[PDB]
Amino acid sequence: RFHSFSFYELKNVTNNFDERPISVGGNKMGEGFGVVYKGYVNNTTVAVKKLEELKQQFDQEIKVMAKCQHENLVELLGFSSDGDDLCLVYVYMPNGSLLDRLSCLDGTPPLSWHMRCKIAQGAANGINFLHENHHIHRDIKSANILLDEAFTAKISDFGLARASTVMTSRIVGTTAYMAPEALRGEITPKSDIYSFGVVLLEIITGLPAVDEHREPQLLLDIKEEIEDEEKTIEDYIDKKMNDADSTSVEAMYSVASQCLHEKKNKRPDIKKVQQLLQEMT
Ligand SMILES: CNC(=O)c1cnc(Nc2ccc3ncsc3c2)cc1N[C@H](CO)Cc1ccccc1
Repeated sequence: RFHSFSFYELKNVTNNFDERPISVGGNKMGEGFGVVYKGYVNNTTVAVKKLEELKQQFDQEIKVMAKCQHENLVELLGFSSDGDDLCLVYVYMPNGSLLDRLSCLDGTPPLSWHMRCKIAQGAANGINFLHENHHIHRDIKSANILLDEAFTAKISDFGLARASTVMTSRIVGTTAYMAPEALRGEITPKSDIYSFGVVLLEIITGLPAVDEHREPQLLLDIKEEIEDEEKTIEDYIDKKMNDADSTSVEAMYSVASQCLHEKKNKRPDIKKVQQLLQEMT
């Protein structure tokens, strides 16, 4: 299903894996462990990720991507087996990550509430496809929600994904986004819902999940500040938008709040998350 790319072709298309940043006219876009490069395969802009348990994540990415094709999931175009390093070739996402756009990285305009709602719905549609096809992402975060030309949400990074409550040694994921049970080693699609709840807070507030120079350092702690009636979600709403109405903001917050139940069985399933997000608009 995928194009097997030659290592010489990938070296050629990335200007010999030019490590200089894009900003400076280089090909390095980021750093997923390995470096992500901008490439041109004929007239097509691509993203080339040049990478023991790394070969496991490489195989898992191809395996999951072969089985999963959806409007709200990134597309793997091919890979490279021959040559010095393992490479993964993806479709270029012109608007990068939701994290980058929420942070207005490189002077991009803030996302409107209207775009944020479409992104929240799209990401939820992508998680629903994964859960319907018995996959647990395990690393749902704003950096893993990529954005195309129409700002369509595309879930990325399937290297840590697991088939679907089992427990494991070797706990993986991003702490600021992880459910309590996932931090304990449990493998459940219910952990993906918790991480999506944190993403919804990042969407409402424009705040990153973790900031060492902030009080509270962790975004999920704002839920407790709001719950303990110290503050309201209105005091946290991203100020970089002109179209956020109180009713739809509270509706998104109620969905995030439900996602963020510390008790995995009290959290809604992705299908309930989709329904509540569609009712919101
Ligand atoms: C302005 N546009 C971009 O910067 C951009 C364009 N296409 C991308 N494609 C793509 C699609 C699936 C995928 N799966 C794994 S890496 C990967 C890449 C990613 C992009 N940004 C991303 C986020 O900043 C770079 C990136 C940096 C560090 C780690 C991983 C990715």
